[PDB]
Amino acid sequence: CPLMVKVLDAVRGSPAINVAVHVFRKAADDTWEPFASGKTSESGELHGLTTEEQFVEGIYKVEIDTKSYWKALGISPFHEHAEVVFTANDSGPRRYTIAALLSPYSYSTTAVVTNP
Amino acid sequence: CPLMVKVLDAVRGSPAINVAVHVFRKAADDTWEPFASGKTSESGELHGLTTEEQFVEGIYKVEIDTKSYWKALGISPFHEHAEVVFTANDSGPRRYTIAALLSPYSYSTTAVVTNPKE
Amino acid sequence: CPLMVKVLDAVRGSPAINVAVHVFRKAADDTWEPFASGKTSESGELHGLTTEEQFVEGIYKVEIDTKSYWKALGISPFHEHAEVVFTANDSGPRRYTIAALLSPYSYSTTAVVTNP
Amino acid sequence: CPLMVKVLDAVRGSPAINVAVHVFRKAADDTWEPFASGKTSESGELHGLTTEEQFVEGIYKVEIDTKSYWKALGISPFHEHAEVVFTANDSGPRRYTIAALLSPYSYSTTAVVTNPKE
Ligand SMILES: N[C@@H](Cc1ccc(Oc2ccc(O)c(I)c2)c(I)c1)C(=O)O
Ligand SMILES: N[C@@H](Cc1ccc(Oc2ccc(O)c(I)c2)c(I)c1)C(=O)O
Repeated sequence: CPLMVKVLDAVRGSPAINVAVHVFRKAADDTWEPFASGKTSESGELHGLTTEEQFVEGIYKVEIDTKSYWKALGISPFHEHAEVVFTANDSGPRRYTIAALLSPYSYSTTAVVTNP
Repeated sequence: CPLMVKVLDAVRGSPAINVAVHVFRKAADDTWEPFASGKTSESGELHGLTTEEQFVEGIYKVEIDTKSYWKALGISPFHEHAEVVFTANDSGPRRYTIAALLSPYSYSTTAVVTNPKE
Repeated sequence: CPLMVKVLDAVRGSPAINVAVHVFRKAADDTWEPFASGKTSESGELHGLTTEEQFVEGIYKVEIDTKSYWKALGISPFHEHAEVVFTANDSGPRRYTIAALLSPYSYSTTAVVTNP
Repeated sequence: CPLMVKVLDAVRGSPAINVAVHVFRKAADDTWEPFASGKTSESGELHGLTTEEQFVEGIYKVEIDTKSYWKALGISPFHEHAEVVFTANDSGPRRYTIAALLSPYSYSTTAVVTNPKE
């Protein structure tokens, strides 16, 4: 499982579940092509977006539908969505955990890059 | 100033100096159009991007070139850049401060929205 | 496992391993009595600090030896240590995950409070 | 000002107003002694805690009463308070800005250290 997403809610101290997430790969054109997609589980986690054969070196975009999540809660958010953009290079392709902690007016994100 | 940007560095505990920033407005054809550009000062601040008149209701994108900053320091960061996407001035005109705290594998961002003086 | 600690390194995008952690419980006197203690694993995690019988309602302190961690890396840190202080109340006692992301000059912390 | 505190609220995207702050200095008997006290202003800032003269080398503790702030809003937060512990002025005198970004179950803190003007 080369790419995983974890989202937490900072307002309630709990995972952020049923959060929509879209992954994009940079194309020739420099446009963005749809790649992988899901909704976070009960544990705020998303896995099995891709495989080690399909996940090659290149530029990816991870888009988190944060605004949908706050609306659902009756809270007016600042952000349209949270985007994370990185090169999936490093050594060669590896094990990426993209995590995001959310607040109505803020967000933090970190990457944990480990090889077993 | 209706739009102000503040960038800090978490590795050194100082302002992030000469950091490039690009602002875009979502166009009618649903395209991102260049709106304004600049670099952080000595205090990690960016002022004078726009005017109250110019800053109408819409969807804005603030892209911060975090990648070029870390490279200049000898670090190879994870992110290509930090982008902040929001709707502005949709319930009357406000003042926006977008702040970012940067690390090589992480970043945090918050906004302060204020109601102009009348 | 009523209380778990997870620590990540924001400079390197990896767990923060071999990080010393001390837990304290508020005493009668209002002093702090030693309670639980460990070192984070390879995954930056610490578990089995206590049991559901010993973990009763009260005030706890979680002290993370961050300065030791940066020194070891040849990096001069700001902080003497990172402290987290909370009431282990909520409903009755529950499932607490205390997480911390570290930078030489900053730190963020969040609590995830879930009941299975 | 050698020591300045800035607190922001992440739920509302505004400064954290009337937040109490207590500063301590580790004593010789290895006890925490009260050093200074105050409340954040309208801009979420706290100034005038101490003087260059008074602010000697030592170990300081900045305790922020985050618990009382959230209660005042109708929220029951996780933390009892936010504490920042650091060594100050140990390689000559500097200026310190401690900033905190607050949420009910989380907080983030960073420092900006500057070399005085001479
Ligand atoms: N546990 C995962 C990833 C993950 C996700 C969220 C986290 O908490 C925080 C705590 C504070 C923050 O600002 C942020 I962003 C995240 C942490 I620490 C780690 C793994 O290691 O595989
Ligand atoms: N001076 C600026 C804003 C500004 C900048 C950095 C800050 O610290 C932190 C501390 C933690 C964070 O995650 C972040 I993002 C910022 C804070 I609080 C506020 C203004 O008045 O608008």
